Amino acid sequence: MKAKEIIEFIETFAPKDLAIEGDNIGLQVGDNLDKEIKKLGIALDPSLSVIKKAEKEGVDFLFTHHPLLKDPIRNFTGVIYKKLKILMENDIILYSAHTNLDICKNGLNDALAELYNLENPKPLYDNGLGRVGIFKGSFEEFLEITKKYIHKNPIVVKSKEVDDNFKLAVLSGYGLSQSSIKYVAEKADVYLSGDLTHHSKILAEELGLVVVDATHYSTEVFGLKKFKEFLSSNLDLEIISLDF
Amino acid sequence: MKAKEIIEFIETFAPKDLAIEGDNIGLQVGDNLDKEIKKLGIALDPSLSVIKKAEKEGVDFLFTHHPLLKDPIRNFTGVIYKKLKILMENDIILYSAHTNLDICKNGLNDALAELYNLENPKPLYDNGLGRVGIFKGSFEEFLEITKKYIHKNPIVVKSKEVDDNFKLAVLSGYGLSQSSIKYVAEKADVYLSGDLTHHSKILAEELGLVVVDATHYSTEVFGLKKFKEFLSSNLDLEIISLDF
Amino acid sequence: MKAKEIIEFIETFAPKDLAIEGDNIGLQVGDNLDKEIKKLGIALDPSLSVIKKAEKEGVDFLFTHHPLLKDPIRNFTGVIYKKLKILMENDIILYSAHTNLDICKNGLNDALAELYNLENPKPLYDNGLGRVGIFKGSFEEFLEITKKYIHKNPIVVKSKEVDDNFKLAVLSGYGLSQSSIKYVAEKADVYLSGDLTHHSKILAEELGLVVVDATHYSTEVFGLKKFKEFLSSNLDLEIISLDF
Amino acid sequence: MKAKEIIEFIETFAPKDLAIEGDNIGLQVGDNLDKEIKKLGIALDPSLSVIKKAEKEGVDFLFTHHPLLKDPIRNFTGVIYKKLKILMENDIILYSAHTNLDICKNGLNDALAELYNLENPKPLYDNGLGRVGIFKGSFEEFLEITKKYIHKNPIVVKSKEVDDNFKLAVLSGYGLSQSSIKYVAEKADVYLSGDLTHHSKILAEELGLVVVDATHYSTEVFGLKKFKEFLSSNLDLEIISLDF
Amino acid sequence: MKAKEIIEFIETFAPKDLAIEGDNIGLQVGDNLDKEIKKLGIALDPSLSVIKKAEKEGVDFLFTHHPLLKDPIRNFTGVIYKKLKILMENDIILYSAHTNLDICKNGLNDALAELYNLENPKPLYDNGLGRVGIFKGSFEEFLEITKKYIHKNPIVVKSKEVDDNFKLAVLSGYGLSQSSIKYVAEKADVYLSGDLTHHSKILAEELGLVVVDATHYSTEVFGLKKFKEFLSSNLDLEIISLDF
Amino acid sequence: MKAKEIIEFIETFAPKDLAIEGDNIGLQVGDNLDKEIKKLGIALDPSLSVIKKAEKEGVDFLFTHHPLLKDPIRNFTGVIYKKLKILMENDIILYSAHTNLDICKNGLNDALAELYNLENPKPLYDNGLGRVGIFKGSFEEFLEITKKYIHKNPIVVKSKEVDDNFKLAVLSGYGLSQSSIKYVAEKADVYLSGDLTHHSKILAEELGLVVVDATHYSTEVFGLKKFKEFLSSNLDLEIISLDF
Repeated sequence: MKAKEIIEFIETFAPKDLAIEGDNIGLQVGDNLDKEIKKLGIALDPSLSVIKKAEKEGVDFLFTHHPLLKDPIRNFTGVIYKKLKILMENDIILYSAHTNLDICKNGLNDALAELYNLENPKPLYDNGLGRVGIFKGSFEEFLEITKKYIHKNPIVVKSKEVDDNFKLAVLSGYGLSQSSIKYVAEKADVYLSGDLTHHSKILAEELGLVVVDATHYSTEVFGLKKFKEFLSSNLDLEIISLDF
Repeated sequence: MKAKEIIEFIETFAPKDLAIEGDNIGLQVGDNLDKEIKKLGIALDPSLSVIKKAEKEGVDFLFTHHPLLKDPIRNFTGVIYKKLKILMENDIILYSAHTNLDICKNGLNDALAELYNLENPKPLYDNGLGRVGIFKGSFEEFLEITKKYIHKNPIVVKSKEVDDNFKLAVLSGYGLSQSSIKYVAEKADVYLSGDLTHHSKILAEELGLVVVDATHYSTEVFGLKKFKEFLSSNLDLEIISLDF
Repeated sequence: MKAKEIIEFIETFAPKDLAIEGDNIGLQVGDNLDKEIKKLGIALDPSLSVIKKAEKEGVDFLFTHHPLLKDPIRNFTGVIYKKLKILMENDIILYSAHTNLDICKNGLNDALAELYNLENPKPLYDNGLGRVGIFKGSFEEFLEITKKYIHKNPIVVKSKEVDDNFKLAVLSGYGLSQSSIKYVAEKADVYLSGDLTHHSKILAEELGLVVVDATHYSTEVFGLKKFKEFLSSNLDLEIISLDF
Repeated sequence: MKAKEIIEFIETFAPKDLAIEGDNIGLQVGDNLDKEIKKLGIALDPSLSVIKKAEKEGVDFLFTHHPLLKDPIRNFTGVIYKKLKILMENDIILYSAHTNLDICKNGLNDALAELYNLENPKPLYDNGLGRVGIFKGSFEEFLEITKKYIHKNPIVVKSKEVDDNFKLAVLSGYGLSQSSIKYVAEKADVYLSGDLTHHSKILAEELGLVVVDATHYSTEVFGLKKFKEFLSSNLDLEIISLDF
Repeated sequence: MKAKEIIEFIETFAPKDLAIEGDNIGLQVGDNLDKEIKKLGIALDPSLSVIKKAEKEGVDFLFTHHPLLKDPIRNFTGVIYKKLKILMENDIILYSAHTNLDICKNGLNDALAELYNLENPKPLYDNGLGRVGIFKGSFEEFLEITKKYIHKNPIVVKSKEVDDNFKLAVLSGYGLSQSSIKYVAEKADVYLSGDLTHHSKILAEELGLVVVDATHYSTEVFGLKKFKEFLSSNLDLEIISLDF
Repeated sequence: MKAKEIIEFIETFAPKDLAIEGDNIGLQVGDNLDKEIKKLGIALDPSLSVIKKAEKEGVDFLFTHHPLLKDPIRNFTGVIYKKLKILMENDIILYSAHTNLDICKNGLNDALAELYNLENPKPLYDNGLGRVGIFKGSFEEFLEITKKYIHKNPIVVKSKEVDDNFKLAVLSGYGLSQSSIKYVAEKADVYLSGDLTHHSKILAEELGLVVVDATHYSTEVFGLKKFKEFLSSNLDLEIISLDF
């Protein structure tokens, strides 16, 4: 399989114009997309560890959820230097599907919507992120589900009592900034995401929004793992995981 | 019946303050507002054709939905020369009611809402455009109405199954732009508008918003026809459609 | 009770970061928060009257809902001079909790929501302001409550008939601007707030949104009285109202 | 002789790209450039008076220094309706050379310099406007050369004692701006231009710049006449002034 | 005499509209422009120290060169609280002439350009600040003038030889920022101003501009001193200085 | 010789804070600055050719005048990928002094001022770039000094005839863009720089400035050669040239 083969498959599943404004998705590093690919590695972050592990395990196509750089640079030293050296020396391709993999059909968010069997889900945000629907069940049933498949000990901000069949909002990753709490407060009863700060915790309690912090890692990995199966089940490649 | 009176009647049906920020509504071309109006001509667009047919039919007050120019200019050459030429040579007044007609009670958007008999309809966008409510029927009957009343073969992106009594958003004109689509996907099961783009279609299929494109023309001309009947009913003068 | 204790007590109830962007909340005028406080006066507005009255009453901590200044200055002349001269000459502390008091749990907006016993209420705006939920009753029952507890002769714009159990939006203060109304029109059947312009009236009529103008004063002062009681029930302090 | 060739010729004398930023130079109103021209009028501005006179005289190419519209418009009524009316019914072409004609070799600004017999003259402003140099002579011969050839009675601000052989900056048209004074005060002893607000006057005195206000009309038409003579001489077809 | 006349006098020498863009000139803290004035004070800076001294000396009109605030504020605490409390308890008026006093004839910049008898002294910057002219002498003479009148031990940055009869630029106050140094370097050989940052020194050595740091206090208080006398020689007023 | 010592040397000569706003100077690609340097290579440009010759001729420190990237990037493919690879497999350090090397004492502009022996030469622009001064000589003398040392067959725009002892302006590199041409024409009789656009030609002609285009290669390489010898004189290690 050529590099371009894989990239085409991915991009058909997670088209690039799904990506929110400014998101650095697609080819991060690479000079030849005709190159044949023996091993594909999959990670959350293109960290220095992941890059080294990739080269050690002989990965020649490195796919990561996060991009190598959010903000552009024009000077190459420190960590970024090291990351680039390895990738280029070993001719490893780094390719990224960030928000487009979150937003796409059956993507990271839909995976959470599907997990909780959300009735009539809709996107949560103006930019396509997150899903929101009714959870046909009790709050504790929802809690169990979170504990069983997402993250075993989630911090809960019980801001209000929660009736059966409540509106569940889910966002894979970092979804618990203040602006996001305030926004989702209009649209839901419970908000399942990751990275609750004290300020945001107070805010949630003030507006009556029930937050469950399953952390950014766990919600991402859950979707990413199913993307691995999808990758595995549809491609001949040896595919391994480096972050999970 | 003077021109200013006709203007006052229309401005009473659709007040100018209803217009979205920026819209160029009102007196487009014209100097003598006391001038007695003999034949009123109504068209969707003040194209070079319409402005010629106005000259041919002795139209001396020309109403359009679309304004003459979106963006100002300070040089007069090309088509716009020709347009202003035919208009000032024959002292034909040109007047437009644009998004104010899209937004007012029983305007172009209400026209659509009324046609599908939307249960508890409400404005779709923050600026007052579009309507959204429950369609008390099958997706099928919605299709039937659309075909029967608006456009005979709409392109349809059946992004997922549509259960009976679905939420239908409607927008007359060019409503199928990427920004629109993601926003409407939060609020509706089915979106009826015109002018689907490739990028727009993909967002829709991915987000699960079923989209129905019946062109900017067909969706606008429906409400515009009702507007003509409305003018003919309340105003004693001949009114021709130059455009439908 | 020291100044800084009262402030802590107020800020624990109405956390500052709740405030909307740009809001001038907190300490308005003061130098020694360690000082001792005998008499706390509470007002809507830090008007010249309120400040004049404050001093003659021996109020040494003056709380207001509105900040002393929305827009900053670098010159001290006329009215603002006269206000500061008093506050300073008498070392009277001036401190506001504005939209943070509008937004917090059991704040000015939650008060109204509870007055009307809204069913499953949620915030109205992206920034925490307003509450919206179902009013389990008839429109008439709803007006009688408005008349009894808020303002005896509210102006009503009956743009549409209102069925029982309608969706009711409430916004304490100045919530009846053209942009506000366009927005709430998407989300409510009836909008209860204060201060209607003629354009806002017409716009509400075109969109189908029934507006009840109960004045900005009446909708704010209802909640402040609740806040005053709460303060009285919690502080061993003399608290008087300068404004109501 | 055709329109384009007249234009081709004028752009020869004054290249369009010489013009300052955002200055509206070139074709103002015109349909067709293969139109054989008969009479060519010129004037400073395309006022209504100039434009009626141009039609009256059967002028079919109207050259103006000042362009028709500075800032652009998308509505056509009032004075601009009238102007655009006359030019289009009588197929009259309107062309402008504004700052390019102020700037080019032997432009209106060189004209003031050439006439004033200046020592080693150079551009006065960053954008190519004005000329500055030494006047071999006295103040008095200078006032005289002005009264006789420019404006028979100028207003003099005698900020400073002026000595023979001085720095004389000249600027054709409006150039007594409060900031044009501040700047020209660095770079000359005497400023010669047009239209002195009492503010500009007081400033120039305060800084020691000697200003001589010969109005905008006088100093602009001086150059224009030469351009007129430069025009009639080098081309066959007849050429009148409509403004001087 | 009365406050509003003192102010009318100061604005007779120094128009407020002479001051550069955005400068906070005029009344700083004042309510009663018809207050009879007994004891005028002049200071460079309205520090808390000066303001205390004004109340202790019984000053009832405080004139400073620098404004009380450059940036507008809407809260009042700490230092500004203190300055205001004293200025308002004692009803002391604070008025300021800033760059208007720097720019006027015989202002703070002309003061320097006369100490050094500069020949043909012109404005330095585009905003009217500063004076530049040929110094009819030797660098040595220049520097001895500087040490006697302005400031005794000025830091000199001299990277090359100043000839005789050179371009001297003077700026009262702070004129030794980087970008100004780059700019005076195209226009003078020597540059007398205040406050040299290290980065600025380096820049001056590199570009060949000879810089004399005379402190900002000294280069200002020189011309302030001509003022205090000019003011004393024209008013029946007790006039004392609180900063010199 | 450690890399940091080499760097600290260059920066002593041409300090970093000398560079114009936004100029990407300093370390460009490099991990280890303690690295020992056996062979320094210098070039005008970090072109792909140059980076290859550096690897070929065993260069372990590459100094360039021009930076590797002016505009930031966050994707690594194509040319930039190739440049980066060679520098990072081979651990070659890329470093640059750009406008700081044009602006520093005895930098690239001074070198030209040196070569033409300009009388009391000063910075041309506000940013520190360029040099202007009296050329105590004849024009044909100037031409010969130019043909001999800079570039053999200059392209010359003789717009006006030149007196001996004229003002000469030099700018190492790209300096013949229309905006520059207008500025310089205020300040100089002849302007010597590189890369003359046809639109810049006419502008100079019409403005009456003499322009001598000796390409940007030659004008920069002249002072680059002097800088190279300077390094040699003061430093061990072999210093080769890669562009000249």
